Amino acid sequence: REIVHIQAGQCGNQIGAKFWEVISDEHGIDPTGSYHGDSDLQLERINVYYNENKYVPRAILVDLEPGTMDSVRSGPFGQIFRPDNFVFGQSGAGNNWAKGHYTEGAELVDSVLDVVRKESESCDCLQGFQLTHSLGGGTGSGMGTLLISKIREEYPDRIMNTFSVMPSPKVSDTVVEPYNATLSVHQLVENTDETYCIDNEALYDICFRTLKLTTPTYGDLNHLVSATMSGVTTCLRFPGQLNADLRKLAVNMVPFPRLHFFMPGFAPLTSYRALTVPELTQQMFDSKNMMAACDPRHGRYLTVAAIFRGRMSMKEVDEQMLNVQNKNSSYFVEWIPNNVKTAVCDIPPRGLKMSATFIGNSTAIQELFKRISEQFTAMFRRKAFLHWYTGEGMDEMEFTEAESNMNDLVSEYQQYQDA
Amino acid sequence: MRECISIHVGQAGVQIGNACWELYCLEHGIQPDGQMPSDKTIGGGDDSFNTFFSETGAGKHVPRAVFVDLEPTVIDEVRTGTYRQLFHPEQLITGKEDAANNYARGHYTIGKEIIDLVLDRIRKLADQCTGLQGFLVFHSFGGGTGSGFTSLLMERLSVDYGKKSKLEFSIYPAPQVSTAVVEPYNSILTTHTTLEHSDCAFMVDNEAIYDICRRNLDIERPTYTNLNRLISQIVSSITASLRFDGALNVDLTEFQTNLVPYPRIHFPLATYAPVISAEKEQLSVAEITNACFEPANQMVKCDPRHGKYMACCLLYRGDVVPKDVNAAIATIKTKRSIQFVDWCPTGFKVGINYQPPTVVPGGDLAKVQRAVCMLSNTTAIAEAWARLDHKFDLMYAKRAFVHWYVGEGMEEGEFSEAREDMAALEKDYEEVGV
Amino acid sequence: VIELNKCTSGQSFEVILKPPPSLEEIQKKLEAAEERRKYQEAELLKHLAEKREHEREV
Amino acid sequence: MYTFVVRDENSSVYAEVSRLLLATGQWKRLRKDNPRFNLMLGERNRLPFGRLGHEPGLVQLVNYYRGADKLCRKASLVKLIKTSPELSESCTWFPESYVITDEREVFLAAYNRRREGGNVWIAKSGILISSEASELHVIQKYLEKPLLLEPGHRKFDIRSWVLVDHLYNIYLYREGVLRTSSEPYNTCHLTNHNYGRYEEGNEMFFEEFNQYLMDALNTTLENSILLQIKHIIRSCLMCIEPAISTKHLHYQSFQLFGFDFMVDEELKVWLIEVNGAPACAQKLYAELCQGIVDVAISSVFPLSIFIKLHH
Ligand SMILES: *[C@H]1CC(=O)C/C(C)=C\C=C\C(=O)O[C@H]([C@H](O)NC(=O)/C=C\C=C\C)C/C(C)=C/[C@@H]2CSC[C@H](C1)O2
Ligand SMILES: Nc1nc2c(ncn2[C@@H]2O[C@H](COP(=O)(O)OP(=O)(O)OP(=O)(O)O)[C@@H](O)[C@H]2O)c(=O)[nH]1
Ligand SMILES: Nc1ncnc2c1ncn2[C@@H]1O[C@H](COP(=O)(O)OP(=O)(O)CP(=O)(O)O)[C@@H](O)[C@H]1O
Ligand SMILES: Nc1nc2c(ncn2[C@@H]2O[C@H](COP(=O)(O)OP(=O)(O)O)[C@@H](O)[C@H]2O)c(=O)[nH]1
Ligand SMILES: [Ca+2]
Ligand SMILES: [Ca+2]
Ligand SMILES: [Cl-]
Ligand SMILES: [Mg+2]
Ligand SMILES: [Mg+2]
Ligand SMILES: [Mg+2]
Repeated sequence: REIVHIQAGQCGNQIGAKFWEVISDEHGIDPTGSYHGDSDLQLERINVYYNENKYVPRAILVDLEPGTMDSVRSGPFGQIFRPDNFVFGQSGAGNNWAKGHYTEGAELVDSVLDVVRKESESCDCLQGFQLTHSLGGGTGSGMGTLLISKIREEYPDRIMNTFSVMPSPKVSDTVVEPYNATLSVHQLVENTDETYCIDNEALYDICFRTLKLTTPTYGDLNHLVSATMSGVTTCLRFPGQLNADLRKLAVNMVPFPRLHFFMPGFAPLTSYRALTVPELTQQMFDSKNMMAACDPRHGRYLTVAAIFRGRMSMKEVDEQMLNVQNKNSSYFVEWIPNNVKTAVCDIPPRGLKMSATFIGNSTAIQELFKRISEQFTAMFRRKAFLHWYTGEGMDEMEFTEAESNMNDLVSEYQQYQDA
Repeated sequence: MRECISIHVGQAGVQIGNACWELYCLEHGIQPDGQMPSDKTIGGGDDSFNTFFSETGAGKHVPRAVFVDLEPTVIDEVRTGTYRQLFHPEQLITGKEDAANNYARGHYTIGKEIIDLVLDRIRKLADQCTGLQGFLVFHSFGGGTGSGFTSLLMERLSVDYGKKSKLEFSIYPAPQVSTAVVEPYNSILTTHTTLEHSDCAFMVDNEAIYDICRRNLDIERPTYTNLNRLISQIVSSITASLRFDGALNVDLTEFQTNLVPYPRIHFPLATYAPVISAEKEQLSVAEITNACFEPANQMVKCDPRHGKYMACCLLYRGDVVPKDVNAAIATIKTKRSIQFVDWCPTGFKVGINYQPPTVVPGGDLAKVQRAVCMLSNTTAIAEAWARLDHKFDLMYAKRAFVHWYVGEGMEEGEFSEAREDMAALEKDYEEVGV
Repeated sequence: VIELNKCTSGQSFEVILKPPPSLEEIQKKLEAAEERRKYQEAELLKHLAEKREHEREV
Repeated sequence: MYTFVVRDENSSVYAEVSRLLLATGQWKRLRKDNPRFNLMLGERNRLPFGRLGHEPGLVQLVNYYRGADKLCRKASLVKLIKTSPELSESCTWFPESYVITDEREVFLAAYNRRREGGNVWIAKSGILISSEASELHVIQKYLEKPLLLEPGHRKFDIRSWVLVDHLYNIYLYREGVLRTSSEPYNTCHLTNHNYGRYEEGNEMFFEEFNQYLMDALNTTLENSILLQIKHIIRSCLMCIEPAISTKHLHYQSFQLFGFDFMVDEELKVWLIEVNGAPACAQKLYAELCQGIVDVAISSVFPLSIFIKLHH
């Protein structure tokens, strides 16, 4: 039944706030936590995300500085969160994974776990956790991965899911993002069950090229993200058969434990006109609607989950999903039979009669790790910017080890791509 | 009179069970509150229908059934639905978290913790029986509970009820409605561990039923509700002999005697006709009997022309007399490819019940004057094992998804042992069928 | 045609066209699997404990 | 785009069909074990028919009829003919044959009857032709009075190619071939491929054979021989139709058969065998293979050299 949601750092709290605004709207929950919807489908699985005549997100808001969480509290749905679930320090993490993971984050993490435990303890049957964060900064990356490790120690038989924003030079705050992301990926490989890889470069290019936004803001990017998070959690939050819980999703999507990094996608993305099931299906599988900046035609799908939302012919959905597989059969590994599963939920996202969300486990995700790996090495060969990390107690050897582990992941994807 | 206990395991087992008990009520004249005004012995008796129903002093007719699922949402529908007053809480067993499509989680991790409670509830039903015949066990192959819990349960039932028959109604996986990539693994694990514990198993391939619903009932996208109404009709045809007056298949042991001469080859093919749309000209005995030899009407798509028969049973309901049956068989033998093995007689056992099929009011199936279910033990059903085994092989060769099972404490060698048993099974069918 | 029985509910007959583990072993298997789960979790917790020592070192 | 897979690397006929399909621009070849095909060009042995027709959303077609081996193995053909009433023990167009339960005593009894009243037989399944039972799988009456082409006093057999589609239409390719001995008749006895002296590659085609029949015997190929060939083809294939038809099945089949005939000196046609996996004469590949694509494949997957034998 219950999922506990955690959002850490600037990026993590910004996208996490938007996620809660969007799903609260879908479930008919207003900013004061009152239900004012008109379909029983809205409430049937509400307790997955909301404690209970008011509904309060099962959500913990974490940061090492107060500013983003002050904006959250002032923002649209800011009063819906439980006030005790805001856990924050004052010193910040300076875009530094070591600060998040080892020094500043270490001072705050026990207070976060106290709140996690209080939420877990009033669950009838906790399924596990979802974390929103970036990998490029300090708090979401360093403190978020510290939290994941501590949660795993205290709840080792629960599922850990992340929405992880991956940095890009094209949409960048500091030069040390590749260091922070490489250190984080090493943690995610060992300690998550499912990670949605959301590439800031993909978000930007979707906004700029497809949506025709001349100058995208983080706000624009987060709109994309929150739409995708809504889509990918649909089957957790509404009645249905397929991928209806975190553990069932993992069993269907993860054939080898380390290869749990998914490329999500959304359709439609266009700059009133009716969308057809054919169009949704074709757009959902097109590289330009995917959020990891990897070309799926450069690899193979191990597994895919597709979710369609809205009133539409179930027959035509099954038909088009079979057309795509049968027509592009070479991009699907042949040694996992029937590796594409399709769900359908009657409730569309706000503003859309019909939508589809894609979750692919593709060997092409190797390209994202390789890019981060190349940007890490260009700096690490000259030990550039390392003093920020060594001043917090870290040694060079830990960087060598993270780099190796991420290169190992890349090789593992390549192996299955060739098999 | 000898009782039969029905056990419904996992989502598929439970939802099919629900459909079956509702149809049984309608066939016997039992109301949703359990009252049966035609039953003049109040608070007891030893009628044929008492094989499936006990009676209380107040005249409630209570299914001899246990429902078991590792999460609560499906059984909660039974608890709150139309036939809720039929069952007492002790017949309805739910855990909190399911087997996540993982045989090992169902069999080992969660199964260990609920098996004793399930046995105690079955024992409470057994203690009310004067001459328990055995068990009918309904489950999926593909689910973690249907696969993993059922095989534990079947083993423990052989220990605690060692002389009792056990029959299965098993749902074979079809990707058109399946919910897990690993269903072939689950299927093979459960078939390996259950094989020595089951006396007779009726496998239903969701692909075959889906297609019958699409083609004959004109449903564009069948739901489990559509599928389960059809399945319940077939199930009812099969169990009718236990619940009404008759001289064929009147106890569980006769299923084996009449259909299963070799213990491992215990999977009869069920074929059913006619299936006609309620929204849409009455077929004769000849036509429905001829339809039993059509792959399109089979519960598992396969080609009997290219195997051999070991036994064949025709189960008629409605307006059928022996004369017309015999004339139909005569014709069909001159037209169709019906080869028996050399060491069994070529012939048919026939049962007729005069009550035509009941259908559920406003269901999809039209009322017909006559219907038939053929149960044939043909080597052609091994096509289905070939299909599954090949899927298993493709994934297993890369160890895809194996870690989920190992992580629940199953050893990897249980995969290869299950697979080796299936290879010996395929070879048993080939040797009989050559 | 052999074995014709008739009753008011129906009839039946046969047409021939041509002649020709113990509780203890289960309990042990379930315990062995539980023990393997426990081993695997103990290993995990050991690895997490080593990570905590490293954190304290840094 | 249609998809197909190739599972018999050695089929000269299906290598050409495959080339043709690819050149339409509307078919793609998948790897051998990808299940998401429209069309299987199958292996010759243990083709996994049980795995066909279970792919949601794909109409699936294969180039073999399961069960057709009953026509296409020597001993099973003998048994089919003798045990099917429409063919029967007294079938006039198939030589007296015995499978060697074994029919050895029946053979001996027929051999003795005859010796008491031409008694050459041929053992095959490694061929032996003999007058003596003792020296002598199937044992079949050896046609002692074959039609001999002139010049050269030479034996021959006729190959006819037949395509049976998914609807069980039976099509006789309008070109057949004579495989000739180029030795004078008593290598002169077996016409399996002075080699090449009378005709290129010891193959005579129907235009020349017909011309010879008109010039030497004052008749035609149509009248003297093809009427009977057509009758035999239809009789054989109609006989097994109930056992092999894919009309109501979840997958569909077609198959190319090579039927072999002998002609006796009275212009009586005899069936010798049916080949379930024939090759084609060099010069007729291109035409036959395109016919296969038009009638067997594109009929099912939309993008006459055949006589339709009606039934
Ligand atoms: C956030 C929306 C908001 O702030 C501003 C407005 C008015 C609209 C944004 C729309 C948008 O991004 O729409 C995309 C896509 O561009 N839409 C279409 O392609 C529509 C029709 C196509 C026809 C051929 C879809 C999207 C990401 C919508 C999400 C759903 S979740 C809530 C947010 C609200 O919108
Ligand atoms: N015919 C039919 N098939 C069903 C039904 N419900 C599930 N299935 C099939 O059963 C398989 C999945 O097994 P389920 O029975 O749902 O799983 P379970 O036994 O509850 O096991 P877990 O949920 O994994 O604990 C798939 O092949 C489904 O298509 C049903 O009501 N009818
Ligand atoms: N009963 C018979 N009477 C006369 N000649 C016969 C005969 N049976 C076979 N033959 C001759 O022997 C040749 C080979 O016999 P058979 O038909 O068994 O060939 P085969 O199976 O080796 C190759 P193909 O498949 O191309 O026919 C025939 O073409 C014919 O010349
Ligand atoms: N998509 C998106 N990326 C963001 C947002 N804010 C920061 N980022 C990215 O996140 C990374 C910096 O981490 P940030 O979350 O600001 O640091 P933290 O507060 O220490 O966790 C860089 O890769 C930024 O491009 C946001 O709101 N949305
Ligand atoms: Ca500090
Ligand atoms: Ca009574
Ligand atoms: Cl007993
Ligand atoms: Mg920042
Ligand atoms: Mg279940
Ligand atoms: Mg030959």
